[PDB]
Amino acid sequence: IVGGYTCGANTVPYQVSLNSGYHFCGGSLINSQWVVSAAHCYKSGIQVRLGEDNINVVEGNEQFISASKSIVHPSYNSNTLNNDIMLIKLKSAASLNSRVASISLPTSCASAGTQCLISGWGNTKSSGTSYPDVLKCLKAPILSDSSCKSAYPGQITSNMFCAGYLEGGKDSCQGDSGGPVVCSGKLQGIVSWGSGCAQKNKPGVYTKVCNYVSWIKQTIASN
Amino acid sequence: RICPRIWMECKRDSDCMAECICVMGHCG
Ligand SMILES: [Ca+2]
Repeated sequence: IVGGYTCGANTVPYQVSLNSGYHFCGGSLINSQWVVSAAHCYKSGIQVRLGEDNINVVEGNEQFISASKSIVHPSYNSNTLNNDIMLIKLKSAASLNSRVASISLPTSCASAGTQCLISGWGNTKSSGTSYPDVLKCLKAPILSDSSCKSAYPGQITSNMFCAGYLEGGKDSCQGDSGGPVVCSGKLQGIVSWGSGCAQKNKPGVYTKVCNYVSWIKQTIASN
Repeated sequence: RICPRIWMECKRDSDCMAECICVMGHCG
């Protein structure tokens, strides 16, 4: 997250870290046995880490559970990143408590102008590199459809939305993929892609979760 | 360009995903 602040230990209880020997993507806990992340984050042998703040230090509230299976969306396109969503089933159910909790699925799509919360352990610099040890947070509004398409001509589909600032300076970044965009207590987005990080007129692009609610509900209940 | 926000190490541009490039050892 570039231009953000520090969330505070366990204040974003649904945030998880996908680990393959190292943190590479984020995710969102939707129920005791399921996590939603981005399809481009797929890897075999993923270990999900819940209740984390400082990813380097063991603080006592962590839960490390292996992924039992990963379902990539049937129409995911790795070239265009269309339908960039994936479901990960945990090998064992996570113990829910004050530090580990699920986030609600939306009933309707969010409108332009709505303030959302984006979080992750990704790069904190637009130029260069700096990876945080503690979870970072960013408050950003959903941008209008027109703004998004003009920023990325011919690259925005109906399953994507832009969130951020056209002035640049604040945005999600590498290492934030698969993480949550929560608006009004509901999971509206998934960190997906962008052109650089926090660049002028180049806001982040997120997977529009409201278009996948029935698919998610069906999958979770059938596996 | 289209560059996924996944953390990934690299030795050359070709190691990265989609239109991401290897900027000093990290895809971006
Ligand atoms: Ca830790």
